[PDB]
Amino acid sequence: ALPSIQLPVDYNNLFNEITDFLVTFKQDTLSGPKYMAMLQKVANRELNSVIIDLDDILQYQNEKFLQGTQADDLVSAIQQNANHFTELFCRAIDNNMPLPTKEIDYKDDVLDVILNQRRLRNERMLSDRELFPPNLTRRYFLYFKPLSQNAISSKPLSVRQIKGDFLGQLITVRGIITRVSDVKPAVEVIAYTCDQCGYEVFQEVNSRTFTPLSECTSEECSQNQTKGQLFMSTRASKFSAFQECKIQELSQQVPVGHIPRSLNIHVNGTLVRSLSPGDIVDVTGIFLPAPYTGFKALKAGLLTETYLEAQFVRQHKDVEERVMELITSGDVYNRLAKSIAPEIY
Amino acid sequence: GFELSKLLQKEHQMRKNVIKHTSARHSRFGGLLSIQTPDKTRLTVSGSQALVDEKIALQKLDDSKKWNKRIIKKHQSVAAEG
Amino acid sequence: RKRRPQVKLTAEKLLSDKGLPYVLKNAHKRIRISSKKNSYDNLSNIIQFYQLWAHELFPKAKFKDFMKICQTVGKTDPVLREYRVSLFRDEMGM
Ligand SMILES: [Zn+2]
Repeated sequence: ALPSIQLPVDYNNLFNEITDFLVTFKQDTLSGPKYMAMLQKVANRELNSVIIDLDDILQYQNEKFLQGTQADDLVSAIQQNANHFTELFCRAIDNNMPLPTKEIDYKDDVLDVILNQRRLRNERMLSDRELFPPNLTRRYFLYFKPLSQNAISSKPLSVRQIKGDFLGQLITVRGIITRVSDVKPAVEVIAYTCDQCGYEVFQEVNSRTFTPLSECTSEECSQNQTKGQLFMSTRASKFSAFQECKIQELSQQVPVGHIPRSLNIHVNGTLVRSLSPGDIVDVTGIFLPAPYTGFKALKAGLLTETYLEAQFVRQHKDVEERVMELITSGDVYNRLAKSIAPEIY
Repeated sequence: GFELSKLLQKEHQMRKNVIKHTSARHSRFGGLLSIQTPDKTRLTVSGSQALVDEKIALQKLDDSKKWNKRIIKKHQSVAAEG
Repeated sequence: RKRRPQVKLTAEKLLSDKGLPYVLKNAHKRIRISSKKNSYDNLSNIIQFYQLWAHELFPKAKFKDFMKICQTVGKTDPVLREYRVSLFRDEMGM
């Protein structure tokens, strides 16, 4: 049914490498660990975007080589499968979350009050005279930045050069964005409340569709086996700013006699709304497939679409002293007339 | 018409007592209330009229259950005789 | 295949800490009958504490159904009967 194979990549050693890199690395080339300072700013609610740079990881493993030890080629493991490594980095950040150093403003956070009441539930029920998904408590959106000037993610590719072998890998594309949709909320954790037992349940979303829960699966609700009806709450649900846009192949990249192809780019979190229509941009993102559900997946079969989950977006595109230099040049009218369109006389 | 006017007055009073319980806003206007006993617990009810008064909220918590006890019936065996 | 018995109001359920000892501990503290209040508020205050006790004890049944199953268990279970005579005997002993 499901035969097993062996691969020469160890996730436990790579997780140890990540959790040592988060507390070890510091960038002194510009002139305490800087990523720990960024996670401290996350704990102080200063910033919502965490950008892991692969050039920093390559310099960290080069520094490990300078110390004499050898790494497990972490940046190649990021470039091969970035989707699992996103959650791995999120769990590494959650394992090394700093304590807040400022005012918490506890009245604004409803999920803190809910989890406080659930810990009260857990201590009361287990007094005897994971509780929450990790994406619910995450207030940070993780992104990746590719290596440069140091290697497939460094090399920019056209839309036509992206093939089926590039699924799962961090790729970089050059293109003009044709259509940008409106900013829409996409769910990640749905909270259901039981009207009888007074408990909650969280259901995680990792697909384009999801099904709701009708009855509560709580221990107290099922011990007396009352059939309490679950009610969806949007207040305690986890949301993300999702936007789908279409990127087009540049006409210089199109071969002679072909029609350019379009690719779907999905942006989530704090990277939303930076994309603009008619803008030539570089997009580095995780190239993931988009599977169907139900009858469409049964009829289309193995033939599956794809999309791009963007991680980093790069735009391709004294003044008064130059204005005074143009003044002292003299004849601004004739110079600005004859300088414009130099092919005519 | 005299008895009709009295029946409409009785119906008006009963309709007023019914629309006391009726929510002023619409159905999708979601209001969630967490009640606690002095034994510390959280029970959630969904309503707008039940937000303010305790008795309507407790009547909701009684009415939200979908388990009904058996009530045995005589099945009206008088109709079996002629 | 016997998978599960559906739960009913039992003798071990009334004799727990959350049950009739809860009633003896907190009913005189919670229940207040006053002549200044009208009879609707007094009767609803009588119903309210017992309804919260029923929703903590046996939440599967409705409250009138809860009183019916308490009547059935009080007619049936002998442990509940000797507990009920033990309460009366303990209070007349003092
Ligand atoms: Zn429940």
